[PDB]
Amino acid sequence: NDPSQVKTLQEKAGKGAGTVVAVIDAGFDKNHEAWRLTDKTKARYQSKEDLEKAKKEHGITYGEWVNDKVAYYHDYSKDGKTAVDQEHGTHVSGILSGNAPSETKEPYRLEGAMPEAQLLLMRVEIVNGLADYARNYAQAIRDAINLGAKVINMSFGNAALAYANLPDETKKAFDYAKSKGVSIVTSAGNDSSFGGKTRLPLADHPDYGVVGTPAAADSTLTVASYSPDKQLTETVRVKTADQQDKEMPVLSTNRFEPNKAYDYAYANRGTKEDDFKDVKGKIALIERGDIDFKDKIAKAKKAGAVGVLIYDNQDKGFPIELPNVDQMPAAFISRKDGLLLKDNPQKTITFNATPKVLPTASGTKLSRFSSWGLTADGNIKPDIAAPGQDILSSVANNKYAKLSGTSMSAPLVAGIMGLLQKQYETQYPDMTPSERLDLAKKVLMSSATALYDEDEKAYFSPRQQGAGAVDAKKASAATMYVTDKDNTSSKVHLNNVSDKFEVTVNVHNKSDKPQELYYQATVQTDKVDGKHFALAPKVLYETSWQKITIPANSSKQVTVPIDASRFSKDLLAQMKNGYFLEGFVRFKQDPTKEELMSIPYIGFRGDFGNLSALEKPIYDSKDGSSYYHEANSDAKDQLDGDGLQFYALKNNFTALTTESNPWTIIKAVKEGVENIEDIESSEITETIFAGTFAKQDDDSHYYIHRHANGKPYAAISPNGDGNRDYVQFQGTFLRNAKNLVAEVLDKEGNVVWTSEVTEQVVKNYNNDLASTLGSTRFEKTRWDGKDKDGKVVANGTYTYRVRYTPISSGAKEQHTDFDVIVDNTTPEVATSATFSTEDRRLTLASKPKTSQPVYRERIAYTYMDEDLPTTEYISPNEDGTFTLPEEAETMEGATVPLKMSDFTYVVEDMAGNITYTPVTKLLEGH
Amino acid sequence: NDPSQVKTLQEKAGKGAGTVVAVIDAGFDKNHEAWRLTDKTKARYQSKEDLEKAKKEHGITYGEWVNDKVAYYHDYSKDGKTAVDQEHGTHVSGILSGNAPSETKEPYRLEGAMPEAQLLLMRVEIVNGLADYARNYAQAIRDAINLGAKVINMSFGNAALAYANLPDETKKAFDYAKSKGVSIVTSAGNDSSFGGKTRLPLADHPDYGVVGTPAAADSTLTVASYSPDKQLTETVRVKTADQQDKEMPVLSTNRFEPNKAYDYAYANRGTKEDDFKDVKGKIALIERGDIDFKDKIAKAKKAGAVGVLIYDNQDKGFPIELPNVDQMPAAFISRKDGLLLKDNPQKTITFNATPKVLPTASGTKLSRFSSWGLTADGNIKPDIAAPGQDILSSVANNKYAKLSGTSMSAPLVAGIMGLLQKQYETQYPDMTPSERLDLAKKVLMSSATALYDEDEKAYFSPRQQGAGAVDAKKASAATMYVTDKDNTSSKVHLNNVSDKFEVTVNVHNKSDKPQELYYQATVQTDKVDGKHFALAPKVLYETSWQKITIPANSSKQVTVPIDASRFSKDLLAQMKNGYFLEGFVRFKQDPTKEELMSIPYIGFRGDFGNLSALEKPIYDSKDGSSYYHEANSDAKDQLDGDGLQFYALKNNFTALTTESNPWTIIKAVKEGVENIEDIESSEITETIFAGTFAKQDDDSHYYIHRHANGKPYAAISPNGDGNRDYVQFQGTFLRNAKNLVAEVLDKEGNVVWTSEVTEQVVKNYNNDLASTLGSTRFEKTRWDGKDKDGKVVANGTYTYRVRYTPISSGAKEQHTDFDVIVDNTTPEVATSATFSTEDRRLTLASKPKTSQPVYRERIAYTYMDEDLPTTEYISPNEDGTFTLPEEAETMEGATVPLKMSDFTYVVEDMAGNITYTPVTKLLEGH
Ligand SMILES: [Ca+2]
Ligand SMILES: [Ca+2]
Repeated sequence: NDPSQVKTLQEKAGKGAGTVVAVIDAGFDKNHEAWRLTDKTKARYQSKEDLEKAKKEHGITYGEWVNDKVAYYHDYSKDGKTAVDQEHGTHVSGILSGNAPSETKEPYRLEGAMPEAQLLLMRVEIVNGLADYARNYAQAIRDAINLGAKVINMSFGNAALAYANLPDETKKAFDYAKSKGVSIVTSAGNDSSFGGKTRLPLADHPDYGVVGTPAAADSTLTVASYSPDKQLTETVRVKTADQQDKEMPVLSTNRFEPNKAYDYAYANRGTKEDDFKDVKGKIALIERGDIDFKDKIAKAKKAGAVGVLIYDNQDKGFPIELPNVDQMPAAFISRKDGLLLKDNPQKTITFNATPKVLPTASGTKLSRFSSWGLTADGNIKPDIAAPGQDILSSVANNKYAKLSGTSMSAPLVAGIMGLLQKQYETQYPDMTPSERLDLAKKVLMSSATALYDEDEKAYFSPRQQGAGAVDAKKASAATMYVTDKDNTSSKVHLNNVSDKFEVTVNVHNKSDKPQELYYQATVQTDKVDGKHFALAPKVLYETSWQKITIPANSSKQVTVPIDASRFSKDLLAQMKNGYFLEGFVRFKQDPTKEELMSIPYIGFRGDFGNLSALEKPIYDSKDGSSYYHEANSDAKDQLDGDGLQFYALKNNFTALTTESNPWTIIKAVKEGVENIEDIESSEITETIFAGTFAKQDDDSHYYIHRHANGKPYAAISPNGDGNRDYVQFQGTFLRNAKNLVAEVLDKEGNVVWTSEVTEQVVKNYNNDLASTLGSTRFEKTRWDGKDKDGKVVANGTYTYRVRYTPISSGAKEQHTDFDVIVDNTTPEVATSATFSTEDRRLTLASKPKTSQPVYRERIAYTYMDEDLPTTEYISPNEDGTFTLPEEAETMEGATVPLKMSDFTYVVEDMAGNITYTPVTKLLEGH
Repeated sequence: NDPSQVKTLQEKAGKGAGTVVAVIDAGFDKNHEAWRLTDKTKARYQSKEDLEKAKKEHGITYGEWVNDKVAYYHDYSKDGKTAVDQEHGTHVSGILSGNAPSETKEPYRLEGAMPEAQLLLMRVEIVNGLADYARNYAQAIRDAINLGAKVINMSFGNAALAYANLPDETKKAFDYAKSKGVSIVTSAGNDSSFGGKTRLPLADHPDYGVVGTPAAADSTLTVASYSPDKQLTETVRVKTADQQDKEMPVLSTNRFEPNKAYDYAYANRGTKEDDFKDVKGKIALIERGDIDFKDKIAKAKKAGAVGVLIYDNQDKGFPIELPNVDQMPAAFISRKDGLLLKDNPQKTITFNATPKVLPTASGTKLSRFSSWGLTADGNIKPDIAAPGQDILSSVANNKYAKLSGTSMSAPLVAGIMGLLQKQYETQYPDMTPSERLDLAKKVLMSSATALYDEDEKAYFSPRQQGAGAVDAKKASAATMYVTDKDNTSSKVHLNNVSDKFEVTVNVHNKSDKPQELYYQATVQTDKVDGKHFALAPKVLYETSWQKITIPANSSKQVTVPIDASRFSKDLLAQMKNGYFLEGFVRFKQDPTKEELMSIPYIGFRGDFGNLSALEKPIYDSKDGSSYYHEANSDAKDQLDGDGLQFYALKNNFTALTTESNPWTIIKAVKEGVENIEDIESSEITETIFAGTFAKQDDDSHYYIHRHANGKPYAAISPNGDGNRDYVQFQGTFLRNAKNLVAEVLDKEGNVVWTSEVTEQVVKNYNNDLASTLGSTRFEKTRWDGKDKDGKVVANGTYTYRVRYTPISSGAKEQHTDFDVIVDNTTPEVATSATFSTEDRRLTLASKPKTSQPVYRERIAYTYMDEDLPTTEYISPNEDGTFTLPEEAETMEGATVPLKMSDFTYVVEDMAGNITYTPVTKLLEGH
């Protein structure tokens, strides 16, 4: 079980004896290691003393020690009250103790290729700001270096750091690590597509990679994990009708009885009752689907119980780790096999205690949601891929299956590069540590082999696999390597390209003899599924092999012309705003032999820098829906606001917000009332969307109102009463942006106001409280209807303009305009009315006169129901009169008499201008 | 225009000169009344002096003289701030003045058939309780009598008095008027069917009459209003194709210019532009429907129409008073006339100046929603019917069209009887005022002609028209009359009856000659439309005419056998809980001549007294719906409670209520924080329905949960924490009841607790804030889980029984049972847990162990989003662990870090037993 083939490298450079490896994480509780045994004490840090002395010569104070292997374990971001289990048995169990064996099924460790090296475990977590988490991290790596690690494995715990802007103490640490030839290695990420695992990016928005690691943290290598076409797995033997044994892969939760002969009974999907017809003593065989695992396992235990065998309902699916439901032993198996047992004559099986490396149902596979990413300048983010168990966990959370068993992929590559760099210390004695680190990185990427997606008959995108799957055997034997034209990077980025472009790479031959090679370039784009990217590769073509010879101790450039014009029409119909044209320039000794070297390249057929950064306003949605917001069918322009209880996860789209303030609160303020919190009325101040209005006869909903031209009726009355006084920008950003600023322009076109600027905008790549919500409200963009250093603007129509710039180099500034009406005209309403006691009808002396059309004209009254205030509203009759009830009924059956003094006439216009008048006032003499 | 034919009675008894007519009402502002004139000041009261003298002799210190007509006026309920105009113009415009002429199309007014009588106007209104209202009313009639009334018209303004229990004072007042031969007449009401004009009564609940006037009133006569087959009306004329003039009825709002030819154009229903294309300068002819009148008119005016003619979409509809929209002339016409105009080649019309008596489109008609009513003992409520303009108003309110122009019907009858009683002063010299009144009532009702409903080929139900339509001519000329078997009443009620029964009535011959007549009985029931009563009659059959001779000056009993067994099968299929068998015993001097006398009778084929008084609990609705509540298709079990803001008109059905109290408040109370609306949490105490629960992963709705037996999962944890501590009865009563009481029985059938009694229950005859809600919450029935001695009852299952008794005589007590489990077992939960800083999961050591099944098992935390606390909940993963986030994001894109001290483990079972433990507590070094 050696996928990356490190054997030859170890034979050549060793296994890390006398070396030190640093591992920085949020925690190491899940040791994975059997609390990692020990070794063969033959080099450095052989005792507390050994540590202390060095640790003191280097000016280090907080150093610890845990035994051999783990020669260090200081805890940064310490203060915060920690209580693992029993605290190592209460003070290390009276000093000297602590251990936990077992490492079954796990093929790789926290060293991969350097198992005989000591570890420096530095725990670092976010406690009191990223800025301080960053400084700890920087110190955490400077100490590793001063402690002599040469190899550092970094993980940022529970992410949420995507696009974070940390202090320069961080980048400073990285530069220093680079200067000393120390490698910093991190993981590429398993949830890297815009929208998250529960969604797919839209085909017209190709900028969908989400980089989890902050730019400042430029690690030596970012590595993606993948599942090889074969893996070390537990198994279960079965006898087929033809009378023969068939050993199959299985993932089990809870342990079965080693070597038995369990009987098994099919139960469909366990969604019905007759499904577990028996199961009496039979293991429940169930197909995945319709309902969740927890239930399948529970229903199985109800009946016969014993154990269960759930089989995937997807062909090339990853093995799923079942939940532990009442110690119930549950194992997961591929679909193929599942369908095999469902027909096997002898419904009997045996669980082998011998893990065996067998083919995988998935075959060579990278999760469709993993690694996707581009750097600010156009380079693909991931550098290389490495093997991992890659199992989908059904218990990471209750929202989606989280990819698991990938944490050991980056460390594997780290170990391999440490050994290769070591190999170079003897192979190229004159090189400095930095130079050896650079060479090792270039060779590792060049020699890495491009993974193939059999399922799509295409290579996995370099945006996912980087330069390819690490191959230690090739790296160690490598006497040549390929870089881009600049001779600095091991990846090529072309930025914007037309249908015809050239890819030029440089082959560096370090051997004393010329080398003959064959080269080709593969060309591919993205696969689309309707209006969404499928997150799968789409091969276009590959060039036919060309021969070239590189003279001894020299380098030669290779240029491969590419022409994908014949695919333009079809591809544009699927991805109208452009698409990627990417691939690999591959080299071989002979076209029939295996890939010797490969370097990835990527171009964008369009103008990537200028792709739209903001999702259009929901007002513009012909459907009423948006990427993160579902519309209400059977409700044209319904667009409720925050309501009485806001849900951060709802209404996440581009729009303008404003506030609704009921006349009751407005009046309470104009009077005195300090409290207002317990006023005898049921309405509250609410945040709503501009352009939306409640119905005359409220129905608890707000609706978008539009002008004859289709634009939303946005209007404010900046008169300080809090009712629709301002508009504020809320946006769903599809791409990162900078310098977001709002400005207001009058009819002429003059800028009368400019907001403060929001330096950085982070795209809304998900809609989750733990990472980022689907939209963001920008308070600095709020416009209260006033001009630059001045007063309220004059009534009229204005242009509320939101400006923002994509971060891509040279990107043009983008903007979205909203027409906003300003109007502070108080409504003119009747000064008198008459009331018919026989008719209970109030007749106003005249209709309301407002500058903006009438929004609502009602008669309000409030009555108590069990100390619970309730404000009722009366709409006008067809002739403009209002009928006033003589009473209101309580839910308990009590009659509440109503008098003229209980009623208040309220008129509100579209801009929120409002006037309220006691009906007694209208009736009195004049 | 004398539909009641009062001509012959007047030219034999006069027109009320020298008499006094009293009118008690809530107002008179609408009272047109041709006041001022009297053309013979030789009335009972000449000048203020004669009046002031009269009231001085009867201890009346209040009241004032006005006009030679209206010799007395007074407001028995001043104080409370009630303003009219400007005091007639600052003290009756200089003291002693006035004028407000404006009456047309009306052949009737106050005083009725006694235009020469003086008036006594008593203004009474509900002001500070119905008790004060009652006294004020009793006093008003007392003053009326002493001032020499003889006739008293009573109007209770805007009721909401249905089934009100007024003081024994009011009754004494009536008994006094009765003893003085003073008749008190009142209207039968135009909205008398269960559920209101907006609904229809259900066919399986035949007790659907709603009596608006309090029982402790009992007028001399309760008058129903009806539209005759011809009415005085303004008209319009058109030239038909035969070249002749066609004059048709019209009801106009605002005014068209008389004798001026107007062109008109058809606009369909005016529900779509282009409809008004050829309308400019013409009258828009528009059909009723789809949109409201106001909009059809506004659209017409915008299109340049000079007025509109709206025609009915109903064939026998009442004319409709159109709304005044910007003074637009608007006239309403029948369907037939509208179709005639639409199809007329010469589209020119002229509005005539002189009104005219013309056939009505409705024909003889009683509103389908009017009069329905029975008294407690089973008598039909209405006594007689009288003509009115009966016009539907589209501006009375904004929910339904209100029948108008019925106010003069009762006063008309009052005047007729006043005259008949005067007539009896001469003939029948020794009778006493009391005996004259009783004879007048008998003759008036016997003489009344049973109205025929041509549309249904059946007589209108006696429950609507009483003894028939008043006919002063037959009344005045009558020398005979029929009464029930006794001589007490002029109405017959048989209570419960089988298919075969007989009706016996007494004919009284006051003549000196033998009288030969023919008689028969009509038999009818209710017309049904699917699941509802159509509020229309269903004729069954009429008996063959039989002969009888009544000797001079004597009485003779007449019996008519009724056999409707032939119809039971069908009728029972439509009205399964029984149906009425009613009709009239009619008398003629010749089967081919007109009706001379008729007396109504009514029986109920079934057991009326024991009809179900309470709608079954919503839990039992297969649909999820009830009479006043529509279920949610797609979720029959959804049953939300009051929520964040209760709606008096929603969720009105029979059920049990309880309360939900979040742990945050339970904790805040258990600790001691005064003022609960300050706590840093978003949830609040909510009223919900027992048997309902939120989902583990809250979706903002509550759902009914049921035991396997199908009963709602009603459970309480009587431990004083406010969370599901009690159950309270909420009922939608279909019939009035008395002595409502709740009791709880243990498994043994023993009563362990009894609630206070709720003496009277008024049926929920509507779902309207101004009259009655669709259900009533009975707080006295609240059970907090304690027994008769304040001791919390033991955990177990109990029967929450609600008992109540219909008001019908002999009715058995009915009851509804609800199974309620009581369980105060505190949940037992893990006391320790381990948290993985790596996986981010919190693993609990054990449990949860609860007595009742688990309701919700969650981890909560609250963060701020702009000084707005928001409590978030995390559900467990499929293996029982919980994943805890590191941060929460604000809507403004800010990061709110989360630490262990922020999380709380909360366990709640089905009875509301709950436990909450800080996650830090569970971690507390174990
Ligand atoms: Ca305002
Ligand atoms: Ca409780």
